[PDB]
Amino acid sequence: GSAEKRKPIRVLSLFDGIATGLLVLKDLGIQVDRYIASEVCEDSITVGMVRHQGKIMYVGDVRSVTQKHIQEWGPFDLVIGGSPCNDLSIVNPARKGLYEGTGRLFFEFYRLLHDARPKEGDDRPFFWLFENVVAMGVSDKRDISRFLESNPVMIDAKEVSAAHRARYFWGNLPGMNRPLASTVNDKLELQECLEHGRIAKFSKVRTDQHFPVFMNEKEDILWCTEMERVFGFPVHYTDVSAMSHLARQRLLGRSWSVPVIRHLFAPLKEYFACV
Amino acid sequence: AEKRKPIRVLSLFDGIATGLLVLKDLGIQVDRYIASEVCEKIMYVGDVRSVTQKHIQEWGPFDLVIGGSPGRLFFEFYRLLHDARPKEGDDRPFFWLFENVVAMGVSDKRDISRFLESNPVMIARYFWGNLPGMNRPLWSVPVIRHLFAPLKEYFACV
Amino acid sequence: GSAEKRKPIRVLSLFDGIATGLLVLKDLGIQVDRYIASEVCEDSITVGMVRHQGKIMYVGDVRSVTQKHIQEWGPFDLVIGGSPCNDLSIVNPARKGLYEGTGRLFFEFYRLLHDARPKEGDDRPFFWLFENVVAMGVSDKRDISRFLESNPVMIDAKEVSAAHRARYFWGNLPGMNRPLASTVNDKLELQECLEHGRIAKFSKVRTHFPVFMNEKEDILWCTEMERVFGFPVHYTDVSAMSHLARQRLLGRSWSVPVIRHLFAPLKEYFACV
Amino acid sequence: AEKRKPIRVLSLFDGIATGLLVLKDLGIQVDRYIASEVCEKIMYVGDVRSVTQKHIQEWGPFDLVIGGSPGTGRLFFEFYRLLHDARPKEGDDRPFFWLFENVVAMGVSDKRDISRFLESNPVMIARYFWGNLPGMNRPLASSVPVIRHLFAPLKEYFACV
Ligand SMILES: Nc1ncnc2c1ncn2[C@@H]1O[C@H](CSCC[C@H](N)C(=O)O)[C@@H](O)[C@H]1O
Ligand SMILES: Nc1ncnc2c1ncn2[C@@H]1O[C@H](CSCC[C@H](N)C(=O)O)[C@@H](O)[C@H]1O
Repeated sequence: GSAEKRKPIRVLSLFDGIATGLLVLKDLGIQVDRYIASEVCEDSITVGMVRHQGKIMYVGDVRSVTQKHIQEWGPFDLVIGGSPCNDLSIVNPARKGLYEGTGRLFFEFYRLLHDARPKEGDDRPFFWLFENVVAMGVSDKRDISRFLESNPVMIDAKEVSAAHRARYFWGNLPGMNRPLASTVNDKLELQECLEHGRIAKFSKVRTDQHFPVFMNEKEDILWCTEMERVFGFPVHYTDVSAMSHLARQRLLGRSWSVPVIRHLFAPLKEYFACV
Repeated sequence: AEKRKPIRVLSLFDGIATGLLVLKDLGIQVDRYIASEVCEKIMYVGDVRSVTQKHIQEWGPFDLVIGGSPGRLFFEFYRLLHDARPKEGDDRPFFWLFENVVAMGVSDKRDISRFLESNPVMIARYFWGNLPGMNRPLWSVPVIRHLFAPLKEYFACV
Repeated sequence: GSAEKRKPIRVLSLFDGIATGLLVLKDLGIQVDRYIASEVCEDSITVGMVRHQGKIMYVGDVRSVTQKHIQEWGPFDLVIGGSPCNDLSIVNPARKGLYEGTGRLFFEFYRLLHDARPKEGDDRPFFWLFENVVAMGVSDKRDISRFLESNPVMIDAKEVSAAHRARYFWGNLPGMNRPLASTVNDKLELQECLEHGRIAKFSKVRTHFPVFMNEKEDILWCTEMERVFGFPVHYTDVSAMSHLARQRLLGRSWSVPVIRHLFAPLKEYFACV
Repeated sequence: AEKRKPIRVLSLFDGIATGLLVLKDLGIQVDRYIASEVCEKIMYVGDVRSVTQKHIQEWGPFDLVIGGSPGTGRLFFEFYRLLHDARPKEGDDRPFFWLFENVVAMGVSDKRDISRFLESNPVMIARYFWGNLPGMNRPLASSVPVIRHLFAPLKEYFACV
């Protein structure tokens, strides 16, 4: 209840991927003091390095970040993260679960978040966000909710984009469960995402025996630019680092839906400096 | 502090009474001993999945936190440790021990050493702890008694 | 010496590649009535089909085009073409020469050009351009010059870009040998073509590892190659192609500033936006 | 179309004056015979590489253009350039004939390419003969006396001695 000039936001982003968080914060006009990202995939690091002009400070493997590092690099105002899901998804019959394999990476989040939260008696605003898949074991979801002391919000990107993408979002961001706004920028239909001379079989996309686009006489799969449009990224956002079409598709498949993250981040504008 | 007081214990150990047995074996007074298990006033509280941070607050404060088995149980132990730790600025004594078998994934051993900021005592079993003497560089009852011996210099003995 | 309203240009482009000719004509402001392209590579066809929004009329293999087709699809004001060079380059030791292999594709050009030439007594302006590599056999170059009744102009894209690319241009375009203009859009240095956080080892790429990033040395990216050859960034980011496929398409292409230099005097002959 | 005049010939045939011998064999008057070879008023003019459109224009007009030999691409494409340079311009309905011989042993792609460029299907005889003389009109496929039989219709278009 006291007055002070609003300051730019300080972000710790774990499992950053293609820097969707920084992109969304920039798109909202929120000034970013600093943006520390933990990421191991070199292609994703190159995407974030190029597209944001060396602003991101990369720190490598999340398991190489100590509590002392969080204290010395901080304070942080926002801690975001979406850990790998291959060992959480029920589609994988070889899944090792939340506690083994790559699932236990979640606990790294749980670790660093606890290292990053303000000490008791510090009333400064502090927000965090953890994302993962809906198609996980019920026990895994219960245990994540237990460790994070929060029940998740289910958001499907199909409501504000042309992609079937239901995800769980744990966090304390203001108004996470509030209804999503369908604006004019939203490309609700797959047809709006296709390149010239292509027709969409379906209205929305799924994560076989389906080539979701027709071109002239032939069937065809989605292109990376059209997938970027589907996921809400700028066109040619992932056109860096000389990677194959399949690697680019992999990167886009693991990412966050840009409009969903924009919806989740929008209330931050009333807490931090805005350009 | 102002005098030695009896110890208060939180046990996620495999075996609800190993810690209380060792403590009474060392002659250390016990003001509280709360036992929980992983599954799939001394009191048993059942599944650790039912123990919230609020429960740890209400039942606490705790002076000792023990866990393990002679694994996923480590992360539940770590959660209870975080929930029972004294807040920053509280210099009151607080100790913990986690035991497991040496026959574990090398990745698992490294992960536990990282999370606990401590290297294990090799004895065959691995014992992580912050008791004096468990500082290391880079049944199971009598060994835990030997490791717990420094607790006699921090809490009231009868 | 007579008056008439300037009309949009009608183009026949053989071995069109990624439609560099249409791109250059649009960039000069020249209105394009029609653009008929012969091309067989489906990646290139998709590039030109998307980047120009179905304006290009594709006709497939150049060998499937007859004289009747040229008459019926025409008249044409500009006939351009750059035939495959892998059987003309002395770099290739398995080259079959101008008269065999893919070299003889040149004669298809020679054929269709003669089918598109205005008949005697037709004073209408008519222009043509044929392109190929300098590193060809001297006999093959002599033979091309004899068949086309023209001597080639040597233009190296290194003068208006960051790429070593010397090519022979036969044609009757006005002032092909005139000096090239180095403008402000021209990125003469490889450094000006790199993405953020990369340093250029050399001033002009000669297509080793041409760039440095952080601590590792690296090769050129496709967007950087696009900047090097004068194309818009992400011009070839279509059709789900591997990095080698994009590299292939860009390596066979024309240098955009060079084609702009060659096409610019056409503005005094056809309708301009 | 006033009256029959002696024939004028341009020969890129491998085997000089073969066409002249065949024309004399058929009793056709010859007003001009220009002969050239590919290498690597009856004249031999040497390398076809030295013959230009202007030379064809000045030595012409020509009524008959012959080429071939009893890779195959170079010979045919030189013959093709000469055929193009000597052809009557559009609107000139004067008689103009050509013949190209090659061996049957050739790449199928070569045969299809020659048939495409000449807009004619070959007469098989073993050798291949493309031409526009009456009788060499063929549908789609699935020693000088040969040229004598092929050239027989020429004595109905040009003056005979
Ligand atoms: N040990 C580790 N430390 C840091 N990042 C890791 C990691 N193991 C996997 N990752 C990364 O975590 C990411 C999870 S997918 C999340 C991507 C991100 N939310 C986006 O929108 O782009 C993957 O990109 C993977 O490369
Ligand atoms: N038989 C044929 N008919 C038509 N095009 C052919 C062909 N054989 C090869 N080509 C095409 O001819 C092109 C020669 S490279 C010329 C590319 C073009 N000048 C550009 O700037 O993009 C290649 O793209 C190749 O695909």
